[PDB]
Amino acid sequence: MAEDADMRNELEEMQR
Amino acid sequence: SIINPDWNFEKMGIGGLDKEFSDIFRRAFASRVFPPEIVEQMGCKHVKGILLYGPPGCGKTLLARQIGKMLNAREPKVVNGPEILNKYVGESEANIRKLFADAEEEQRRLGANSGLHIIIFDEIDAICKQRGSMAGSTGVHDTVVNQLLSKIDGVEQLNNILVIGMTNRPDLIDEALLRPGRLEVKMEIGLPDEKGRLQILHIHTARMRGHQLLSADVDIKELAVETKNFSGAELEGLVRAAQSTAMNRHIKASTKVEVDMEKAESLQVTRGDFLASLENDIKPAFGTNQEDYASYIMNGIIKWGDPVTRVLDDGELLVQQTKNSDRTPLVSVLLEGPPHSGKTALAAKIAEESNFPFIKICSPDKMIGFSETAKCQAMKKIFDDAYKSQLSCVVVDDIERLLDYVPIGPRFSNLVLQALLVLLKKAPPQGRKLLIIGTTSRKDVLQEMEMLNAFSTTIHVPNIATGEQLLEALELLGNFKDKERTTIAQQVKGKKVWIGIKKLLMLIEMSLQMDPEYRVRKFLALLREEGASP
Amino acid sequence: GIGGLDKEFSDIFRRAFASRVFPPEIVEQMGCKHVKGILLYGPPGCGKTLLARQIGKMLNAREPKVVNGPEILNKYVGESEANIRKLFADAEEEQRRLGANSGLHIIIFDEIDAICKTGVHDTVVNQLLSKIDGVEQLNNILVIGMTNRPDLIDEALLRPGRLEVKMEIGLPDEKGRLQILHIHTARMRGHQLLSADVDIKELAVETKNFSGAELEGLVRAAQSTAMNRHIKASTKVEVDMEKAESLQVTRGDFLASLENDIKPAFGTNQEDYASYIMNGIIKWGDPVTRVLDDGELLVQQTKNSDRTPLVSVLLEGPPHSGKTALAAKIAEESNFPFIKICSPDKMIGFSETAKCQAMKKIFDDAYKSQLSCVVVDDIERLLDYVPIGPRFSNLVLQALLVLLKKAPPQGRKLLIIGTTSRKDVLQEMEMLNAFSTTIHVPNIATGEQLLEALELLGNFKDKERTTIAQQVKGKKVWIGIKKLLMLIEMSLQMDPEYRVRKFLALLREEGASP
Ligand SMILES: Nc1ncnc2c1ncn2[C@@H]1O[C@H](COP(=O)(O)OP(=O)(O)OP(=O)(O)O)[C@@H](O)[C@H]1O
Ligand SMILES: Nc1ncnc2c1ncn2[C@@H]1O[C@H](COP(=O)(O)OP(=O)(O)OP(=O)(O)O)[C@@H](O)[C@H]1O
Ligand SMILES: Nc1ncnc2c1ncn2[C@@H]1O[C@H](COP(=O)(O)OP(=O)(O)OP(=O)(O)O)[C@@H](O)[C@H]1O
Repeated sequence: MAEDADMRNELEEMQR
Repeated sequence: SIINPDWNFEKMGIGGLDKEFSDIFRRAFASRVFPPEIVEQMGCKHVKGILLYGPPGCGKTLLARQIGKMLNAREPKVVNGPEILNKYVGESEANIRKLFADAEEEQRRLGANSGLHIIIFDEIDAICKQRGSMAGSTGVHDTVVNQLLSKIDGVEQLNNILVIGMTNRPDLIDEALLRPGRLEVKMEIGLPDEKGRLQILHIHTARMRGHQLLSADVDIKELAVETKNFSGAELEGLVRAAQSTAMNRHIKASTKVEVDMEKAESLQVTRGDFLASLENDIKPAFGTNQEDYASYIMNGIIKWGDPVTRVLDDGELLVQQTKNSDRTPLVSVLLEGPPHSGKTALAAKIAEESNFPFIKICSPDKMIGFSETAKCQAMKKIFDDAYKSQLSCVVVDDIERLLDYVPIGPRFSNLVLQALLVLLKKAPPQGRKLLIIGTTSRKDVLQEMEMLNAFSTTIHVPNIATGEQLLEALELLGNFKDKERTTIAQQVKGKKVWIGIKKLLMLIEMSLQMDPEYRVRKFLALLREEGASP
Repeated sequence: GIGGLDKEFSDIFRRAFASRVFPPEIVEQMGCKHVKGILLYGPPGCGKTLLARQIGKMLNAREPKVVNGPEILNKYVGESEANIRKLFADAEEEQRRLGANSGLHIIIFDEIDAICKTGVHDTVVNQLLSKIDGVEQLNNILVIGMTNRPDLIDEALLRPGRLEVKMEIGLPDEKGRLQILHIHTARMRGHQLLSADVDIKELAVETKNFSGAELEGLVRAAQSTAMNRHIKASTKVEVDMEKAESLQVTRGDFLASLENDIKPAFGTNQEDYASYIMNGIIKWGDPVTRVLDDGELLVQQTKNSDRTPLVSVLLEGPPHSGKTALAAKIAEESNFPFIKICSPDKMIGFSETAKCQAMKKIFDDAYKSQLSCVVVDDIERLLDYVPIGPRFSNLVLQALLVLLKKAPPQGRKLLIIGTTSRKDVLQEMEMLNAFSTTIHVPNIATGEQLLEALELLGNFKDKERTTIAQQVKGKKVWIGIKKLLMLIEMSLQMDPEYRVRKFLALLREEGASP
């Protein structure tokens, strides 16, 4: 079984 | 009143969607129109949702905006796609609740006798998708869906809101939202019919007729006849293209653009522009379902002998029997003959002469390099599609090429044979009729496999046998003069011949390449050398 | 307040509460453990919640705690896991204070699959698992969960000591549905707005596999069909207002709505049993009676024998003789609780493995009843066979040979009927010795039988029948009934003058001898 490929990511910003 | 006083059906310019609009009015607006006393007596609740869907360019947005215009109430709120997402946490729900805050306030202030509020969501699938089946990068989408579900139907009851949602892929929407109380009425918009295609064409041409800018030779009914499978958007595009073609004839560009302005005040649109546009500019996005009979019949049919008429009459009789019978919903027939006899063209003609709603032809030309499973899947799909219509006719040609037969060993594919043998005896659903026409060139091989008994009848397609038929065929084609015809007759009339029409055409074309003083001789040799056959 | 689950309630009591009676002292010396995890699965219905309330009632338990959906989920960090620990605070306090002599704790989870199955979900699952079974062990806590999709639950939750009891719950049925229908229809009945022609029992029987939102949905739809008669739209939104003085709901307004407006969500019980009998059965001779009598004799043996719980038969005959219908007729006359037909029509393009799985599943279903009957038709098509080579599939043949001599569980009966038209091939393959007995289905032999068949069909009148009898009566014939129907239909097409001649012409080409 071929291991799952790499993935991107999504980011969320927070305000102080 | 709740309805604009000047509103009427005719003013919204909608096309052939009579039934759908009537169903909407019945199932969505019946309750609000009756006096409060009786509706209170029943004590029934009111609808709050609608979900339009269908293929692109059918009128969903037009219908939604026309419904908005029809109703007299607050200006509808529009959510233009995924404009509600924000990077800061918790602000998407802020907007999704700001939308409904005003309606909540009004209902609180006035109670049951308050006005109505309408909210329109466009590209709903962008926002609302299954909570479980989603990206794990952020839980923002799930929180949004939960907020919407809570607001639309939560512990607090709100009953003066109507929400309209339009999409193109209804499957992706979450199941929890498409339940009674949120969106129970769900319509499907589809391609129009001939009457709808006439009404649509009428709605746009109106102004040109009003101002006398359309030539009298234009027949709208004919245009509606030709334009098959088109949609409203494509019809409007065709009209625009014809207009542009008509307009282009008063400008001299390509060095510097100018306009006449004195010969340009007598403009008119003829039927030629429509014909030109229908072949060059606009092609139907939905692939034409009509078969390309020109490809299969590339040189027409010529009556060189009785057998042609006999075969056509037999085909007509079979068509009549399958059309006017109830004890035998399924019928089959096989056409057999020597190679180069024209079986495919005759089968195509027989199929065309009938006027069945559904007609399709399955050929190996498309199945190049396919495995023995892909062919089975394709045949299954074709037959499944055929099953839907009330009357169906299907043609299977070149059977031996469909089984991958080779006389060495021999070899063939068993799975396809079994699938065909099962599909030749499966009756369609109740109250439907199907006809199957098969073509082949080797009857003994089929006899060996014991499938010749699966068919109901057989028809024989002979090839030219006597010199008189050859002379008649030459006369019909008219490729030689009287002197050459006499010269050829002087020899051929003595004996018999055995040749197929396709090979005859090839021989004629090969012969016509020589100089005039030799062509006839070149012909005779080709007939003598290749003509050695029973 | 539920029927048909008495044995299920008995099992529930036996499994968990049967061990609760003894005082703590005797169990302490025993050291025996107690159940704390129960899972219920089954389509939607009021039974599961009613059962939960029943368990809440019977035992001297605290006010049960029930969570309605994924309320634990929160936008902030750590709050989703924070709601869990509040649940067991009272349990921990009671365990630490009163020790063993502490009251039972009952927890009810509704739609647990929503919370149990990414940072929020995995952390919540870990917190719940640790609290249910962690370093500290509690012996006064019970957790109950209800689901409709058991396969979507996390496997770790099913490990012993986490979820112990597995329960399947049936769906609601006709009489409850009738009660719900009556409760809804009471309002219109009270005010005489409902027509007297409507029968609630008929609609309750008709609606099958529908929930309450759908059951309201059918009634609401009916209502609409009435009001639309008073509206006068399509030109304006102005209505009659004179027909408004009266309004009622006829039976049809319901019926239309259940066909053309509202569709069930769980499908429906589709059957096309007629598919195998499209022209009935007409007695044109003795052989039909003989075959039916033999079938009845075989049926009675299966039902009364103590030493032979399994019986097999084979139907033989030439093509177009009508065997598939004569087998289905016998199966219908059997009058057994379970009847099924295996046909190659439903398996097109399948490989050997798929066919083997399909047959195995049908036989597995058959085994679970008391007495069952199964019929397999077109054996040569099932194990595709071609005279060239010859070629066929060995896997299916071996599966059939194994299945034809495997007895069902003790005390159950099974009958098998096979149909084919190539006896010699099967005899060569050594399968004909597996079957217990055989029957023969012949064609039409004499002209008298053909004339009787024509008379029964009633397609030709006396004038033509006279000529047909003159021509055929003095000769033998060899034709199958299916082919006879095909020929009659084919000859009927032309004008009345040519019909007899066409029919007699075709008969000669299709004529033959055995
Ligand atoms: N039934 C119709 N009657 C009249 N005009 C129509 C009709 N259908 C389409 N048109 C014309 O085509 C245009 C396209 O229709 P519309 O914008 O409503 O499509 P849509 O289904 O909402 O589009 P999509 O699915 O591509 O987002 C309409 O603005 C109108 O110009
Ligand atoms: N009277 C006719 N009958 C049949 N075909 C004709 C006739 N007159 C001309 N043709 C043309 O002859 C050509 C040969 O027909 P076609 O290619 O279908 O033959 P075929 O017998 O199916 O060939 P093959 O042996 O290669 O499978 C077709 O283009 C058809 O248009
Ligand atoms: N007495 C009868 N016995 C059998 N079939 C009858 C009789 N009377 C009418 N029929 C009709 O004859 C048809 C029998 O065809 P059926 O498909 O059962 O035959 P089959 O022998 O299994 O065919 P095949 O060899 O083509 O698979 C059915 O329509 C059945 O209704």
